Amino acid sequence: STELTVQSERAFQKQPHIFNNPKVKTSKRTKRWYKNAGLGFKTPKTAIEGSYIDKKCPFTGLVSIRGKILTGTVVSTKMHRTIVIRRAYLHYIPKYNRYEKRHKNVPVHVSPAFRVQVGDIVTVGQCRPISKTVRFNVVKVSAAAGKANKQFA
Amino acid sequence: PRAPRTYSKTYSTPKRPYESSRLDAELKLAGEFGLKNKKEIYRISFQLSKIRRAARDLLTRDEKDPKRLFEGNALIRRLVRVGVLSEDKKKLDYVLALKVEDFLERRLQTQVYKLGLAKSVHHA
Amino acid sequence: ARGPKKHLKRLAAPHHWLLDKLSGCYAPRPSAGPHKLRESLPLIVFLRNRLKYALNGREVKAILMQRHVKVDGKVRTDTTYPAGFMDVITLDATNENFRLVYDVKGRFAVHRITDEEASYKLGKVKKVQLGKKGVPYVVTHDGRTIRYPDPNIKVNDTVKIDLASGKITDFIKFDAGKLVYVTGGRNLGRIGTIVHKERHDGGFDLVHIKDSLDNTFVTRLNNVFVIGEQGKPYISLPKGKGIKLSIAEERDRRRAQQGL
Amino acid sequence: GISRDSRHKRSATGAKRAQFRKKRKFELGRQPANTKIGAKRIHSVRTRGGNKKYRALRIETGNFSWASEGISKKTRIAGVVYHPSNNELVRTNTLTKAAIVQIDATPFRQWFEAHYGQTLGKKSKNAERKWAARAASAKIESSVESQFSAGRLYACISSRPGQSGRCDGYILEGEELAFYLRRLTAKK
RNA sequence: CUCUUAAGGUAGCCAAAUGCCUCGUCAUCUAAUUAGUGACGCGCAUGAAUGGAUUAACGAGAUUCCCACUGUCCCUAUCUA
RNA sequence: UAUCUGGUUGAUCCUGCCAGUAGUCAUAUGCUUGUCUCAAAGAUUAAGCCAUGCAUGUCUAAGUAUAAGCAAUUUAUACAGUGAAACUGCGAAUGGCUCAUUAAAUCAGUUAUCGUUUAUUUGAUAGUUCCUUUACUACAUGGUAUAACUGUGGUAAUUCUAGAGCUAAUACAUGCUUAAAAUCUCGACCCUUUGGAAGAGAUGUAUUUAUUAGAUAAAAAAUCAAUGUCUUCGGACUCUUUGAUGAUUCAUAAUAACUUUUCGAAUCGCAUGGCCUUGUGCUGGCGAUGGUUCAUUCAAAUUUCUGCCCUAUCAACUUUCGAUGGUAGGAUAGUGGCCUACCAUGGUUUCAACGGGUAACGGGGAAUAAGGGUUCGAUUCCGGAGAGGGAGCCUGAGAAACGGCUACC
RNA sequence: CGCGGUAAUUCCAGCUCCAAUAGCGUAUAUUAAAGUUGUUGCAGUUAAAAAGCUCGUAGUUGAACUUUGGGCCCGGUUGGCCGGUCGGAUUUCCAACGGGGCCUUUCCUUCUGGCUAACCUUGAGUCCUUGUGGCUCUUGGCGAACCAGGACUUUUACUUUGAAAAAAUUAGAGUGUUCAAAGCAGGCGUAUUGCUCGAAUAUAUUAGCAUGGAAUAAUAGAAUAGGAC
RNA sequence: CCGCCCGUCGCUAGUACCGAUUGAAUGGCUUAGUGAGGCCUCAGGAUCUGCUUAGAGAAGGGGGCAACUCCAUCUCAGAGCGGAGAAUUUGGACAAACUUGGUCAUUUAGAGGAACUAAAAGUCGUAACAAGGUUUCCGUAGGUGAACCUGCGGAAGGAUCAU
RNA sequence: CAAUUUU
Repeated sequence: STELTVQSERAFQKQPHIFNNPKVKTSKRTKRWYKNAGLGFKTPKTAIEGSYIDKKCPFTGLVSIRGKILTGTVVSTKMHRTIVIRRAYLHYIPKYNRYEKRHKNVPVHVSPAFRVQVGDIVTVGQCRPISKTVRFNVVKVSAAAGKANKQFA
Repeated sequence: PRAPRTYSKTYSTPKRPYESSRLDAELKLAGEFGLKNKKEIYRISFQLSKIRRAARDLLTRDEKDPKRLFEGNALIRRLVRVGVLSEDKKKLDYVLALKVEDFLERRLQTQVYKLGLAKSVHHA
Repeated sequence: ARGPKKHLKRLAAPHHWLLDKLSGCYAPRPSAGPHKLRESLPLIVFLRNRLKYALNGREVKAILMQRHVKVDGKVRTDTTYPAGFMDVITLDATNENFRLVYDVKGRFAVHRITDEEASYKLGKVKKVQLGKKGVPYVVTHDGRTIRYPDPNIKVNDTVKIDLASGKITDFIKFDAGKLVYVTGGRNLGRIGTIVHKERHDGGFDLVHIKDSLDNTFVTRLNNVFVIGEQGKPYISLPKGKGIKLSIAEERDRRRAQQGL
Repeated sequence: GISRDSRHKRSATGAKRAQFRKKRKFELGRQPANTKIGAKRIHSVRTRGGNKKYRALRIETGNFSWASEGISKKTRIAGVVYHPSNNELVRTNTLTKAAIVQIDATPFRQWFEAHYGQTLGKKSKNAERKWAARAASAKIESSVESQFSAGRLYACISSRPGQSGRCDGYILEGEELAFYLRRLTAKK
């Protein structure tokens, strides 16, 4: 739900306890914090040279992924700064000895360092509750559909 | 509150309720032994029909398991031990073959007539 | 609801106490735990469940008040004091010095030791880090925290301690080839001594465990607890010897060891 | 008491939770402080587990940094300027977190030009020892000291006003001057 | 079957603007109602383009009830042209 | 102990039901009644009403006692006992009862707290408190403010209380010292310097911020700017620490400061010591408490995954009276629409949302028994809720307590 | 279902008999019987029932084929062996077998570090009857028989094992509560101040948690090569 | 077939259904308004207080004829600085309780109307069962004391498996 | 072609 040099709103947005000295002026001009995630997860490359602040970020912000890890697929990116994903799963019933599909879908906050669409096979991670419904955050997209920058016409 | 006491009734009446060739096979069996009522000839046939209900599911099991081995040669040890099944039927299927008068020969009132000693089963 | 429930009743008990149900009442609730959870052991169950000296509850109450029965050098002069892992129990005159270890089936023992070896515990160290005033602190099985340890023991080892001062004497490592005395699970405490371990990272971690009976079985990491290297053992080893030999042959050897 | 759990408050799908468990004590929030100015009228509640929290209205004095290192000079607060969340507290003089305060800015250029004594820009044996040792340092920035002419400067808050009973912020730095000097200044 | 002088009130409707007997009888509305309403019908004497039965909108049409509002009343006083 | 019989016709073979059969921790009821051994018992509807009598207090040697009791000793001549009270401390939040409400709600398993607070049990842990930091003024030991009690009262009653007389402490409230080194800002002075140095002092911890540190692959150097321990001075070249995670701004240390200052003994019982510098010289043991932090337990709070009978003669449900997110703040013990300001227009749904019913507390579990089931489970255990109906409450670690309180019906 | 309309084998009694029996009928709600609810397992011409017919998203179900056949070695279990031995015996091979690793055109994940571990490395000494058969310091010498790191393996269903699934109740071993329901204890020595076994075991659905297989049911990248070392 | 069966009407009993009453009661949530009580909070300050008392109501001294504004003794005094603190009290939230409007569900009263079932004793007929004597049945429209009849398009479940 | 009952 943002673009355009992400400092946007009625407060200034900056990471807490972070201080580059304004009297010091070297050739890097960056003191931007990040971390490693855990779980054998790499951190993505744009999450080091990002510009977003947004504390609800999984990598640059303040969460720690420590819960039940799931996997699903996206039904909408039309929801702003957070994504709802669909999980389909079977359910055996003992009486009729046959399976039945019931589902349950999950909303999940995402880093702005990812750009996803409907479809887009995705896994998430369970975090401390960022909002009312959502208790999850994305970790890696890996949207290995067809035509990874292929078609000419 | 203190614990539940656990207790079970120990007899189950037959399901066709009464007919001639069932009742006459009672009265000659339960009359020459001369027993009290049908409460006891049911209750030995109750646990007779439950140990065969136990036995023919480990008989469904194969050997070299635990259960057909371990308790399987323990109740057939115990059926030797109770004096009912004689010392030649350690074969795991003849327990299914025994029937009445063999759970009756090893009670008191029948066995004490067999040593003399009682002159009848009703003096016994 | 509203505060801590101090009354539990029997037929809710940690069944390895082996309490019947015709007395069947409000159970002996342990005190606040010195060491670990409600897998512990109160005093006034032990004196009249297997040790079988106490008869009335007022009579075992008339034992521990006079500073009679001693634990870890101390006395612990209140009634339902819990008992940790491999706890030493110093007795009075006639000198029946005891020790709790657990059998092949999770139950305890009827175990007695001498005053030799009865001066040290083996504590599952689990949280070693440095605290304020710069001191590295260490924790034990009983929480008997000890100042200024040997740095780099590791996490998740066991240590030989003093029980008069803090002063751990000899630590031990934890690698491929030890001897392990696990507790927790259906199959606690045979010995496994190692065969393998892996990463399994985050969820749990597993230790593959194999006694002289040479079957191997897998147990989560928080239950494993070494008491030495290959062929070490530190303690007076009990008479069931930690095998859990199988269901048929124990009946078959009791058919033999009664000497018919 | 006002509750904090979600046993009320219509759920995700829109289904009403017909409520059970009328409200307890362990989830209790309470009426705000909504602090003021006016020299140290503080009370003290006692709460969960045995604990102190200081209700703070009419505070008077904070401490504010460079923030090159964190000097924390003793400083009285003066007023309230601008706030991100709402225009509630500008014309009621409440100072919250992430607020903007003018403080006094008089002991700072006092300190900055007595401990240095530059003196920009509107002797003894030790200033030749210890001040002269700290030469070539006092170059700071224009628009952080161009407000050191009229007498007073801005600051922000980064401590909790109403809970901790304190007010410990810092004066702004660098680009965060240039942001809030674009926020409130687009007025006339 | 039956007789006047030809065939004998069908579908509907009502004490209705048609019913003297009448303030018919029953239930509801109000403390009290010969006024209303909704039912009954062997209707002195209802009724099928002398049109019967309904019906949204509308009416300076007739009528009963309820809510607000008031000198219509208790119970009158005062002021102005 | 995987089973069937009578009845549609003058007779037949069927679909098909009715009735008979058996069991029920499945309840009453009729008749009858010798023996032991253990026990369900006002759930069914009226979670409707209650007379009365009880159900929660407590003390050691180790808090306070001039009982104006009884001890009655031998010292306990201030007194040590047994102490009636009464203050002080912990308990009363667990138990025991019931099932009214309550259909992704509780609850069963399953995770998590790097998103939190702890009364105690255990384990360790404060020489620095003085700013008058030299009229600290007493620490070889301070102050008041009071109970039972005395003697005076009212009202008819209630665990109703008043004015007057003293009085206590582990109650309130102050209060100074313990050895000791050492690091650092500042600087008596003189002498001009690589400027040295007396000494003004800060230096225990907590609360609040701001800041820094919290390492790492393959190994050595060149040029310039201040430019060295030794000093052949173009020369030997830097010595240097890392906890722990799968993952942190974590634990921790130091800065520069702040705090109606939080913290560090004005307490009691037995034995009566050691040493001569024979005197409150000085040491001088063990209990019984109690306090700062950090872990263990007891906990308590949220908390992700799946599972919840019947109805489409309930197809759309939600959003200015928060619906769904973001940001910022408050408030909490603690994340979060938990509440507010602003901005955006979303979220569930024929894999059955939403609404309605439930003689619906959920589960472990019962009764039935070839296999697959069906119907129960208010109730001997676990967990949730309630103490006429709702609502708010001070104390306390822990109550939205109801054998606690205030208000309305 | 029918009995009773001047002898009722069904009514009311008296005798006799049948039944269960210290219990026995009745009343209501239930489960089996009921294959009269049906997945396992109904019926649909005439007994109740097949839409008047045709589209149609759901949802369910969907042609086939994508590595076989081997040979060699190694040890593993059970029944046998003149039985050699006195239900114990079994070296040897047979049978029934299953498992691993190779060569089969051959997936035999990519490496970083010390351990690896060994001569094929290697001077040979050989303390020895065979001259790395019994051992030694051993060079580019097999690089991991092991921990902790980079690395990223189309994604599941299924199924094996293990963990978990509070405990009592249901099973089930043991145990003469005099027997049994039950309990979980007891049992024996010198009775000269004691020895000792126990308080088993199994089920506990589904959802997870690791763990092998790749047939079975789907799934994806090299058509414009922005393919692959 | 001297079979069986079909309706209307007459009596006897009972079942729900629809009903005027801008019906009623309980409950759910709501619709606008009313606001108790206990909280936080602006005040409030009665009633207790502390260091300091210039002077003295009181009387005794830093020693002395009084030789100095001091111990002397209570508060008339200046109040300087404060503290504890009861009633009262402003503003916010929680809102019990209450009123008015809806909507939904649950029960329930109601003069009368219109069915339906049962017992066979009936009174008019005989449509159905034979080709039931006019073949029979299904839709549909109209009449009809009553079953019924008749018009149309079907079908055989028939009274024809055939030119 | 007339034709309808019969406990």
